Amino acid sequence: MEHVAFGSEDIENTLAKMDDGQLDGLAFGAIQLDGDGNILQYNAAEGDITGRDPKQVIGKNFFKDVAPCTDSPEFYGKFKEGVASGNLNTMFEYTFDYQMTPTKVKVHMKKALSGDSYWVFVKRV
Repeated sequence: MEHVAFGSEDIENTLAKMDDGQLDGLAFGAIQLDGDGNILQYNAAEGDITGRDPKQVIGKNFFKDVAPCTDSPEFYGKFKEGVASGNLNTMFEYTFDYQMTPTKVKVHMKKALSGDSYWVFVKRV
């Protein structure tokens, strides 16, 4: 297991070193998005949480295709405000409920160290 705590203030630095294999080692869900919301990486843990196969969702749009739950002012609206501003660091609870058992999660979105990408980190609550 890669030893990184959900919500760590320097998480973006830590994760900058990780390849997709090392990301699968994390104790929580992790998704990397571009500024348009397309999925760049998606880890083994998120898959546990949501049922989705990671390999298959890479390249799809998270807000339009993969995760309609999140197309709302409360989730997407926060994301897009962050991309436009060039800063984002927010943490909230949410329920995922598209084609799955409604599952309550804590979400943390943060801008990545890298140019124009963003992290969504997810854990059960």
